Amino acid sequence: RGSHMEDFVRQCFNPMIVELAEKAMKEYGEDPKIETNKFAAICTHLEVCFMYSDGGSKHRFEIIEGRDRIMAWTVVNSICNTTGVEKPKFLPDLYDYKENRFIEIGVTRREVHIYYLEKANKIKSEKTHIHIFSFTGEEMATKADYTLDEESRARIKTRLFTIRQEMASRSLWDSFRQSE
Amino acid sequence: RGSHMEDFVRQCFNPMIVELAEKAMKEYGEDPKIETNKFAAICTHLEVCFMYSDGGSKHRFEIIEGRDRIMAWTVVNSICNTTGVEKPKFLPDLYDYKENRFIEIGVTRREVHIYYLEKANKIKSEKTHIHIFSFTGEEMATKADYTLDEESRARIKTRLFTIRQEMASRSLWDSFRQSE
Amino acid sequence: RGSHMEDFVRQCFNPMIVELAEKAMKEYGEDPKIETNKFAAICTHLEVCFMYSDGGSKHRFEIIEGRDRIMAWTVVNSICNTTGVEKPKFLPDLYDYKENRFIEIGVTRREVHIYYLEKANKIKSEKTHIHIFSFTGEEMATKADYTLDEESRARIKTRLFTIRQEMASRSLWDSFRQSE
Amino acid sequence: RGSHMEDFVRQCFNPMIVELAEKAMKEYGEDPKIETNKFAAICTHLEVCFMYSDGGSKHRFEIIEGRDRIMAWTVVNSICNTTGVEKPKFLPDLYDYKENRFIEIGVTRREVHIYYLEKANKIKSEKTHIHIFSFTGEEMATKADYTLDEESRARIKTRLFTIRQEMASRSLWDSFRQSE
Amino acid sequence: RGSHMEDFVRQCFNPMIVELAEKAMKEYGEDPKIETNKFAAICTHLEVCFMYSDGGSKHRFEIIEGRDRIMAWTVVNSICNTTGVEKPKFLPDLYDYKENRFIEIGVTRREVHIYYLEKANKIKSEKTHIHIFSFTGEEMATKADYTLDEESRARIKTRLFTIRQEMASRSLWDSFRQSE
Amino acid sequence: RGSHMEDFVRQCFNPMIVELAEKAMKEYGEDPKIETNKFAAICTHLEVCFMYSDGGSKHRFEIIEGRDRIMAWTVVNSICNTTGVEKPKFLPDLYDYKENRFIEIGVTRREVHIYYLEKANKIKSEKTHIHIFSFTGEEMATKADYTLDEESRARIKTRLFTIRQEMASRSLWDSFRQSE
Amino acid sequence: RGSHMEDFVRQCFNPMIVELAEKAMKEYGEDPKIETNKFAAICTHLEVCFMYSDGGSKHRFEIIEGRDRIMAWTVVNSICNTTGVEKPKFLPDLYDYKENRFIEIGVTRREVHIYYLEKANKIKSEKTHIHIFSFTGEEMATKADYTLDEESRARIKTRLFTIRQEMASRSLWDSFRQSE
Amino acid sequence: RGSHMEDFVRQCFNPMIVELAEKAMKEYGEDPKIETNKFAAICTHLEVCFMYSDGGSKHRFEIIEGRDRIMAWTVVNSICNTTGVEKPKFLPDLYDYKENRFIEIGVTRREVHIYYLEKANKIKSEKTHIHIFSFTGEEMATKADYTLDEESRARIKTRLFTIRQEMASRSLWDSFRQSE
Ligand SMILES: COc1cc(CCNC(=O)c2[nH]c(-c3c(F)cccc3F)nc(=O)c2O)ccc1O
Ligand SMILES: COc1cc(CCNC(=O)c2[nH]c(-c3c(F)cccc3F)nc(=O)c2O)ccc1O
Ligand SMILES: COc1cc(CCNC(=O)c2[nH]c(-c3c(F)cccc3F)nc(=O)c2O)ccc1O
Ligand SMILES: COc1cc(CCNC(=O)c2[nH]c(-c3c(F)cccc3F)nc(=O)c2O)ccc1O
Ligand SMILES: COc1cc(CCNC(=O)c2[nH]c(-c3c(F)cccc3F)nc(=O)c2O)ccc1O
Ligand SMILES: COc1cc(CCNC(=O)c2[nH]c(-c3c(F)cccc3F)nc(=O)c2O)ccc1O
Ligand SMILES: COc1cc(CCNC(=O)c2[nH]c(-c3c(F)cccc3F)nc(=O)c2O)ccc1O
Ligand SMILES: [Mn+2]
Ligand SMILES: [Mn+2]
Ligand SMILES: [Mn+2]
Ligand SMILES: [Mn+2]
Ligand SMILES: [Mn+2]
Ligand SMILES: [Mn+2]
Ligand SMILES: [Mn+2]
Ligand SMILES: [Mn+2]
Ligand SMILES: [Mn+2]
Ligand SMILES: [Mn+2]
Ligand SMILES: [Mn+2]
Ligand SMILES: [Mn+2]
Ligand SMILES: [Mn+2]
Ligand SMILES: [Mn+2]
Repeated sequence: RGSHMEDFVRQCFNPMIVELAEKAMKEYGEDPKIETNKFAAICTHLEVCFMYSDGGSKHRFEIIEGRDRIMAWTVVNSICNTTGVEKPKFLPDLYDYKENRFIEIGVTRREVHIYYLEKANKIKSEKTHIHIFSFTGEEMATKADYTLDEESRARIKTRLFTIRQEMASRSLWDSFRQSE
Repeated sequence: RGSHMEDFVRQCFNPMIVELAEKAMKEYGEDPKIETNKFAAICTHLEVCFMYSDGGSKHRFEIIEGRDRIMAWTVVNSICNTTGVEKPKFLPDLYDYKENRFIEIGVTRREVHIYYLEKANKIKSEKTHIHIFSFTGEEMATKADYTLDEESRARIKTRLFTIRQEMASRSLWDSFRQSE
Repeated sequence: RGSHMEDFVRQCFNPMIVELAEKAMKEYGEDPKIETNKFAAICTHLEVCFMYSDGGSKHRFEIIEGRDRIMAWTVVNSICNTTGVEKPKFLPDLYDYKENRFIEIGVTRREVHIYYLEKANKIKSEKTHIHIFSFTGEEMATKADYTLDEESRARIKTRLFTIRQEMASRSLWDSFRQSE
Repeated sequence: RGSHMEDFVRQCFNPMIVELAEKAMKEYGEDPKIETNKFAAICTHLEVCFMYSDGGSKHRFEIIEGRDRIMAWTVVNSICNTTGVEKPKFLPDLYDYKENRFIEIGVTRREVHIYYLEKANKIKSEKTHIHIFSFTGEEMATKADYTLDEESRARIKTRLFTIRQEMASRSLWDSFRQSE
Repeated sequence: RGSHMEDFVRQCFNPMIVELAEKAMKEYGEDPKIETNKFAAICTHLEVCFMYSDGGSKHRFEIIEGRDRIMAWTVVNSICNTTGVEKPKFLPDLYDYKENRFIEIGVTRREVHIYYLEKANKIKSEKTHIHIFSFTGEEMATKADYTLDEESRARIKTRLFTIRQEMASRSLWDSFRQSE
Repeated sequence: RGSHMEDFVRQCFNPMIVELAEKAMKEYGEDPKIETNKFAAICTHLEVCFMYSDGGSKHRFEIIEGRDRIMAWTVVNSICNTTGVEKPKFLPDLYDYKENRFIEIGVTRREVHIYYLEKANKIKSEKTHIHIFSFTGEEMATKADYTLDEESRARIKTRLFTIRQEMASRSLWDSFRQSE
Repeated sequence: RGSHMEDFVRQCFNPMIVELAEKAMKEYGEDPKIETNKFAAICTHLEVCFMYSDGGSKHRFEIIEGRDRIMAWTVVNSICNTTGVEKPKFLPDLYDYKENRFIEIGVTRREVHIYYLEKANKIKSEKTHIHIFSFTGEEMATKADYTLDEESRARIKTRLFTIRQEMASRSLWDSFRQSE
Repeated sequence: RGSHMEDFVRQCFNPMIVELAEKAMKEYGEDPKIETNKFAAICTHLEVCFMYSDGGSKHRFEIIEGRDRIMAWTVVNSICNTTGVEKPKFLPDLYDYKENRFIEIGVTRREVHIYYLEKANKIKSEKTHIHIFSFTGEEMATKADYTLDEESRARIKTRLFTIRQEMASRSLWDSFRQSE
């Protein structure tokens, strides 16, 4: 399956992020060589989660996304059993040691408005914080609490718009947008 | 001596921490292949001491634990002979340059209450600060002065509860708990 | 699933071999955390294939085992389309540039006699060379042509018997033997 | 073309900075082996841009200089399309996430006065911030807003005067000064 | 210029080979982003030259291809001025210290027959040895002297056919073949 | 010249510090194999200078000690020609970009009182700041301005007393003390 | 215990060899800080064993010396159980895959004559090969079969005489010689 | 002393060879910044000695050149005291374990004829082998025994002629030739 999207994903994202998105997709019964648009989505969501944890302090964030299903749930139990936050129903992306809450990071191709509502209806735990990023440069967080400073968030938006530009340069953006 | 506990310890802790706990046990006439529960304890105590010094400033802590007996006592003399703190009777774990005191780090499987009293009766030097961590997520420090920020301490509790979970997953926690 | 076998496999084989055996099992719908005996078999077979290619000359062997299914078949086509050997029905392990033939490497827990016959009935291509190794130290190759020198083969047998010893030391050999 | 200036440039600046200045010159139809004085200028301007971004915070600056023409313009579009700053007519050197503006870094051999006016007449976008450095130790920024702290700027002036000293020691400064 | 061929070239060949082919093309006034088929050809020819020198002894071959124009001609002069071979009119790829002759390596998409004749008419120096490789697996050398052993040459043919397969998988082979 | 002191110096200080002290001594016509006590002094003074610059900010200090005579004077000229401080008569150890002054670091075996007076009479430039450290743990700076925080200075005193302890353990301290 | 011999051993032998000799001595109830002459002997014997295995082919030798007691005996069992050689009574140093025999390497300070007889009376297994080296440059092997080529053995003798020279330069050779 | 020759030497030879030639010159009371032609000679002679030892077998040559005066004489004593060759009056460059003799490597700018006679009159030990290389490509060894194979020697001549070309390109060859 010689897909242009797959070759672009492998040259756009670092090898370690590509390997993690490939392990995550294969675990859930998805083929990155065939589900090439979703392949680009898992990498993008992974990178955003990594830059997000790169903002703030060194011991500030515990990274849940990127681990295997069993170990990610193991760290979630340890965080709940030492701090006291309720165990979320769905796997979140990070945990904020500064604010004592889980973070669900979203990357959308539509307006940040519908996606957050979609993620807020899924997350029954009202404690879990939600932060949505768009490929257009718009963002949206729970209670207008954007956690990070403006410049760590600005770096993420700039990166998201560069991925869009490179996709549109290869005529792959249109399929990517009409795929979410 | 093919012990499950030993194989789990070697895959749970980093090689450098394993090598240090092995050198420390052999020096005191203990075999890590036979004293496998204590082997897990020396590694756990070592890691906690390392994360503890990772909190705070770069030049903040002097690490006493993890060295050989003679060199650890050499650094203790140098700290006493330049700052003026009294020479402790027993080897401590760290020295706080910010607060000018030695720190005795404890990791217990019972309630933090009995362990601290056990360590407070041993440490005749009332100057030495005591900080106890539990596998349940509870902590306890001298004069309620927990030295580090809440999040550096939270990371240690989360790690301690993950070690417990992995031990219980392998049916090794019960023997570990009824061993201290 | 806290399995002693899994923890022993991760400490017995190098991380890169473990990662390859995990990718290979997951691709064929197998869980290394549950199929722990087979997990030890894929690692052992992988290592033997790597030591086998380490024998002989630098450009002598092309390693087919250890790649993903599609790329392994891609290299097989390239070898057939430049040398002229017939395309094998099943994926082999190596290709010998010195002798111009594919090699099927076997690692068995029974007598090398039954396993080779089992592999000779499967391999319809009589051109493909077969080389069987046992955990007891016995070996068996097609037409008594053992390809490598005696000492490269001796190193593989010694390694296979060390894996057996470590397994029996942990009381895991009996389950491993009655599992093939 | 055995030029003393070229050999001094290769031993004065790090290899990565030399490689970038060589790629930048060749793209614009310039030969570093013949345009040896300009070769020293591109390296010097590159280093100053790198030390400038080394000042301040980790996520503070986005480095535009040093990339190829197409990618540098790609990051500029992403910054404009997520923050809202106007697209500059000419390629700048950095973007300040803290102050939300592009920075044009200048390194001159004359008085900082004429060079800034020369760069202020070229930059039609009044939003773009201008910061000029001289080989004599003088500096000059837009609205007297020097962005960085005094010591990050002091390190750049010291480096610029060391390059001058090494050039004059090799009797290459006079040609370099009468070349801008 | 979002070209599928360019993204495939960057993921097919190692970064160091890609960087060398990019420097070589830009020097001769060629854009790898636009001349994407030739971009794949320079990388392929470079790799073949590197594997070719990897065959034989350690001090056997002097690599001429891959250097800048001036330095490649400098090494050619040094080889002629110490051994005595005539200075070739055109830049060759290697020099054989074992056989005391220059080697011109060719990689063609047509039959090895026409390409060698094309290269034999260009190379006036009858001393220079010619070795042609095809993407089909055929090879052809001067005086039937193929220099290397069969297996070093076999590895090159296998690699050439894998590049073809990956190109055809992405529907890029047809344009590549009808481009030489 | 098999000196115990030389073998202890090579095992006490890191190789890079040893190499710098050896280059510095040989430049001034001193043999580290014969002047073994001074060899220990140059290493100790070098390390203290390096830990001192490790305190404070990243761009805070410019390290003058440890360079060759000509380059150290080159950086001194650049600092004077961009900030405006007077050119010191003797080579200092550091420059403070935060406080805009040169620092002369001293390590003595007698009382800090006589050494500073000895260094204050030599340094005609009253602008240059003086900071003296002793092997007993006492320190002494110009105008009681100790530049660094207490804990960066405490780390230096602890290290100095450990060097003393290791020297006295090998019966080399007495010769070292009666040598300054 | 500030011993000159210990400081010389740490600067004469590489850190990895020093760490192995320290682990070996501590396991057998010996202190390298007190048994400093034997400390030099374990390092010397270890290095000679490593250079010896460095001679010959890559897969030629299996290194038994340098492992912990249990694992060294594990590899010995695997070699006996795959080749068929009798299990030696005492732990040897190497195994020769080329000649199918164990090797006992000796390093002596007396004449090679008495030491070999001392080692030949201990080794009941007449199959085990014995190879003795002296600090004077003399060697002595079983059946005059010196296994390695003359130059690999010559390198070992040269190294042994350099260790002697450095010891005598520090006036430590006399104690070392009158210690075996 | 801004010398073109010094800047060319630092960019022509690797940093490790430059550092060794600088240590060797300073030991004998020579300044590489002033004796720039000799600086180029020590580097060239060092490199040739290193390529020469790179030819042949791995354990074949013992490198005497490049060490400090005392250690080089220490290895010479060890070689004489284990093999039996007479102690040379002057420090040689290598020792051949294959042929059991010392090698004096020469690099000359005149005809190899006069230089060898100059070196043969100095070397009283007729046992020491002499091998002379010229910048023109001519070589000359004792008893026509050139030790290495033709291609290892050819690589050295090619390198020597490239150094000449780069020197003449910078107009530094004429001074270098009229300096020996
Ligand atoms: C079941 O879904 C899949 C999840 C994964 C790994 C990511 N794990 C998440 O939990 C997750 N997934 C998504 C998401 C999605 F919900 C739909 C489409 C694309 C996405 F990236 N957005 C998030 O923010 C987030 O945290 C791999 C394969 C899967 O099929
Ligand atoms: C003598 O005891 C031993 C100590 C060590 C190394 C640790 N050195 C300590 O000083 C230390 N030991 C312990 C501790 C304990 F007291 C009992 C059981 C397990 C422990 F980890 N807790 C600490 O907090 C602490 O600082 C190795 C082997 C020993 O037998
Ligand atoms: C479908 O089988 C599986 C194969 C693999 C990867 C190995 N690929 C092989 O082709 C292969 N497999 C086996 C083998 C086997 F046939 C049965 C049990 C265990 C084995 F290791 N022996 C070989 O020699 C060999 O080359 C992963 C998971 C699979 O389920
Ligand atoms: C077209 O000009 C060239 C630019 C470059 C790369 C640098 N890209 C810039 O945009 C740039 N150039 C300059 C500059 C200049 F304007 C004149 C002379 C020397 C200079 F360094 N100063 C800056 O501050 C700056 O940002 C390479 C080759 C070129 O010919
Ligand atoms: C001429 O003196 C020598 C200096 C050096 C390099 C150190 N360069 C200094 O300038 C310096 N020297 C000293 C010092 C001293 F003055 C006497 C004895 C020992 C010392 F370390 N203390 C400092 O604080 C300081 O900065 C190498 C060899 C020399 O003979
Ligand atoms: C029990 O002896 C000890 C052995 C070791 C590790 C070495 N293991 C050996 O088996 C060995 N020991 C010796 C040897 C000796 F026999 C006496 C004195 C010094 C020696 F190096 N020579 C060999 O050749 C050899 O192979 C560590 C501490 C020990 O006390
Ligand atoms: C005393 O001479 C010096 C030697 C050295 C280090 C090299 N050690 C040698 O022994 C040596 N020197 C020379 C040589 C020479 F004899 C004259 C001029 C240039 C040379 F490279 N050619 C050799 O082949 C050789 O082995 C450094 C500085 C010295 O002044
Ligand atoms: Mn998620
Ligand atoms: Mn998410
Ligand atoms: Mn402790
Ligand atoms: Mn403790
Ligand atoms: Mn297979
Ligand atoms: Mn197989
Ligand atoms: Mn610019
Ligand atoms: Mn600029
Ligand atoms: Mn060609
Ligand atoms: Mn100084
Ligand atoms: Mn000083
Ligand atoms: Mn032995
Ligand atoms: Mn010499
Ligand atoms: Mn010589």
